[PDB]
Amino acid sequence: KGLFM
Amino acid sequence: KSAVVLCMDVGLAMSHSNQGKESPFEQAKKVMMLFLQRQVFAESKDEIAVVLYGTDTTDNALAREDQYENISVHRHLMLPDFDLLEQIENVVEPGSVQADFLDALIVSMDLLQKETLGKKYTRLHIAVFSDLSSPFSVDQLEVIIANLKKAEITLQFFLPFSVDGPGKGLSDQQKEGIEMVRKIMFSLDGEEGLSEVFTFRDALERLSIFK
Repeated sequence: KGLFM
Repeated sequence: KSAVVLCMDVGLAMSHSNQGKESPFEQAKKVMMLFLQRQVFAESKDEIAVVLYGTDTTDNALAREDQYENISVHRHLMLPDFDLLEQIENVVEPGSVQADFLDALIVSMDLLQKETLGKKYTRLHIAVFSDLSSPFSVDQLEVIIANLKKAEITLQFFLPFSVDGPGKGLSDQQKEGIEMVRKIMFSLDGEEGLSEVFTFRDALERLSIFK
């Protein structure tokens, strides 16, 4: 999620 | 497309290097750079803003008198580009002050609210990078949490330590910051929220795909 999306 | 704010602590304590090792500032910058590099390489449609707190200057829409000082919008919401990479890599430096983290979060939310107006985004996201070494006012948490949920903004925290072995000599302020991070993330998404708090080292390993 987020920056690892 | 998504909208993401990188909300980076550049305050004085971020510049401290343990025995010449990499400072929290340099570690956080490396994570931001790996993220931005992947976004640009992939030609992702997500728009990225960058808010810095702890800057010697003040530049944000909320700043008035002595409010929201030493918080600066480095990059408004738009596609990331090679200019941004050069600026983060070689221009952004540590400030000589500290700023209030929760005020920086408010600035970041206000920026997202204003600059997504009349546009369609799948997600709104804020990623915070800090060592939690400086004070903040705990009272304003209720309004922030309520506004985050109403706006459906999700959060991630990136720190030089875990929010859960040998102790790391954390100050009382850092321990208070840990409790605040856990309170916010738990309110936002229960136990899964706590798993959205990462160390710089873990994030670098996940994001370091170019070698």
